[PDB]
Amino acid sequence: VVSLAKRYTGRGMAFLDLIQEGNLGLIRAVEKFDYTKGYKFSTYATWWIRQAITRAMADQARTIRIPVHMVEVINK
DNA sequence: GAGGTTAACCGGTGGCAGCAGCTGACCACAACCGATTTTCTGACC
Repeated sequence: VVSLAKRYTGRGMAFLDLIQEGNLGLIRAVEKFDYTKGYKFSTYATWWIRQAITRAMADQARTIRIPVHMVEVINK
């Protein structure tokens, strides 16, 4: 999750917030994982980690909070 | 060589403002009348 989180430098927060959001995503994925998938755990959890990091970046991006749909159209 | 993955796109919810129709509060006014009260006039003769 450190190697996954390293691709989000310079976007609002420092690295540590991304690291801890990746830990949160790891907790959510390891709750939401099944052993009869026959899937690699990291390849499973990458979507969850990236989702958590991106939504926390959306939440804590700016001084004034902006809703995620306007964040999306700002990105667009 | 599609397997697995991936940003974005594409259904599918609950929140909210409108909003037109429905009260009743509340005023506009409008006369309108009602005691009061002067006070002038009006016959008694």
